[PDB]
Amino acid sequence: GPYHFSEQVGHLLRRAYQRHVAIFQQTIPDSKLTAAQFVVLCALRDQGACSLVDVVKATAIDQATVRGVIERLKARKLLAVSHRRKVLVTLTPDGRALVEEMVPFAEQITQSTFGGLNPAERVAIVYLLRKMSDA
Amino acid sequence: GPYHFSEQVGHLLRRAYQRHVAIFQQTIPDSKLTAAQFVVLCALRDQGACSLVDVVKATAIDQATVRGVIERLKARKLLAVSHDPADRRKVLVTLTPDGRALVEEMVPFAEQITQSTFGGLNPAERVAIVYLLRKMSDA
Repeated sequence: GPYHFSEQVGHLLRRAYQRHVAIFQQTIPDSKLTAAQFVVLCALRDQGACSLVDVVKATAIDQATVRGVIERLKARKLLAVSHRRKVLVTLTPDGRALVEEMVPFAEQITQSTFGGLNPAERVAIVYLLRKMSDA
Repeated sequence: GPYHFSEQVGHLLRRAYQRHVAIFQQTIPDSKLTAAQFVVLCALRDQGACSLVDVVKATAIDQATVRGVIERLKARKLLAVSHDPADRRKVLVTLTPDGRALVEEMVPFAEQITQSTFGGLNPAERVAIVYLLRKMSDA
């Protein structure tokens, strides 16, 4: 009859996300990188120099988090920032090196994330998530 | 093809979960209440007295997020803290009557949120994704 939160799609997205992030933490050597940091670095590797809303657009991460992430990555010298109200952001060579070094592990993470799902299941979930985030 | 972070299943989960939380925030009347807060409250409604790990188990929300939720809900007097009758040392959280009312008040909206989140998925697609997400989250 009533509400069961555990069987609701919204909750089941959180678990699946959360599970993905935990897998990412186990799999990435020595908490070198958070998942958000990795995503921002990838966006920069693929796209090139970006504004802040470029990075938000690219990564689907809220602006306040991205600002934080860029600051931490600036500190670690993995990216560069430059002006005069608007800023650019660009990979440093260590930046790109770290990304390249982690991309073999990120592949691992994907398989793990898909879990028990069989190949038809894998296609189906990706189809459904695409169809969900789009519309 | 090479690795693009955006095509991969981790990102689509991220995007779809962002969409859900935006939907949650837009439609929930009580603007102080977070998706995590709400879920914890539903778990106490369904389970009665719970330890911190009970809530982590019931919800699969991480322990840091849970303590934070509990602390926030303690402040608004929506849950009470007691001692475990088994262990005078170990602590229990329990809905207050106010907590129970608010859960009941939000149920319609939660249901709407679910509907919005499914968006334009057809009745079979709604079943398929709930199933695949559970299968994914097990093992």
